[PDB]
Amino acid sequence: TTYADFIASGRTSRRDAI
Amino acid sequence: GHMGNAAAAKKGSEQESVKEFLAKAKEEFLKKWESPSQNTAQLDHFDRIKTLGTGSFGRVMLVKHKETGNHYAMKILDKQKVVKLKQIEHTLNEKRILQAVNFPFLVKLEFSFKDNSNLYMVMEYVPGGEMFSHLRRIGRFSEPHARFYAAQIVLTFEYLHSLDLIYRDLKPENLLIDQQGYIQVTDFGFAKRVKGRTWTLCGTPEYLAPEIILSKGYNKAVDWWALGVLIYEMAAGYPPFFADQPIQIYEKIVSGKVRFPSHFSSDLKDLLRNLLQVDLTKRFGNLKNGVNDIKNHKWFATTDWIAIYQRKVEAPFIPKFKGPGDTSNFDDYEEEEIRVSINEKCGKEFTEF
Ligand SMILES: *[C@@H]1OC[C@@H](O)[C@@H](O)[C@H]1O
Ligand SMILES: [Cl-]
Repeated sequence: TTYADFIASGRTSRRDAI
Repeated sequence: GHMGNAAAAKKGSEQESVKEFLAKAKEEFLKKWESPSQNTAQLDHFDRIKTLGTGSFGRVMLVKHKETGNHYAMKILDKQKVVKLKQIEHTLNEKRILQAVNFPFLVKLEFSFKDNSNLYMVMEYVPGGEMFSHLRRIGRFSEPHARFYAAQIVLTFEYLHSLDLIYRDLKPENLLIDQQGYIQVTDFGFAKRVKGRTWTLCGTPEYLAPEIILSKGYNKAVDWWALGVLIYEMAAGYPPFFADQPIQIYEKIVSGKVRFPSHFSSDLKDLLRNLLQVDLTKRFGNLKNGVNDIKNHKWFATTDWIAIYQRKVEAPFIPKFKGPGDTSNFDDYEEEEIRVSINEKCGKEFTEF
């Protein structure tokens, strides 16, 4: 599922600016 | 047509009243923009309590004003680190913006000062924690819950854009929840006062508009794209474009093939297709009717914009607050000492602070 892909992406924590 | 005479006259009057408000707001902003405040307190006026959040050139600490006992959030920036990361102009501009703006959903700068090693911005303490925390705790927000937050961002961007400010770092991590359940926007490190187009590659990958990624210039409509990303993430629990690595996120953004959870309402999908619009000539917030295309969209039909502004709407989530200085709604961070060098650092670079 899309949610499962989100978990697997590793980008579920706080995101830094570039 | 869609409106009878009474509804049409009411909406017209409301829109003209916004114009009148923004004209006065701009006059007030510009006075402070041209004559910023400086050096309104000093470090030994405060007790350092606990770290609330961290970055690469500073940290934010809960502090207590010794004389009055009031709590504040003090951002501490290491001048040498700011120079090293080429963040001088960003940090001066952030403080200049914060001391000049005034809006109920923008965090207020109560004091600012500097010493030999650091810059200090003492802001109101917003004790409910980050929207990020609550969103990840609950999974996703129902559409009325998401709409309540979204309406505050819409008003806040309407205000900022009238001042020619582009915000450029919207995300749940940058939105704090106050004791009444309303939003506070905090971090102006990438905001710019721009009349027209600009080019800087900045922001956070998931929230970048296609035209930021691509070399073409861009304007304030990047903030309306980012609003689309925020609303999507609030209502889905995940953003519309993600991948393992930012370069792969950028590829998905520039395609712009957005897909929606099956629980999204049709009104929500229509709004998001008009905000997450790659074509600038079609993106809501960037057309002839401006912000009114967003505020008048069916998904906001139940939103009483003045009541939101007046903070008279009951919020969907009221944070637990066990008293003054309670940090139960924040993550824990490692605590380092705050050292003040005997020798002044980077004095000339930070004269304006
Ligand atoms: C935050 O960082 C990304 C991923 O490791 C997540 O599980 C959190 O640790
Ligand atoms: Cl994190």
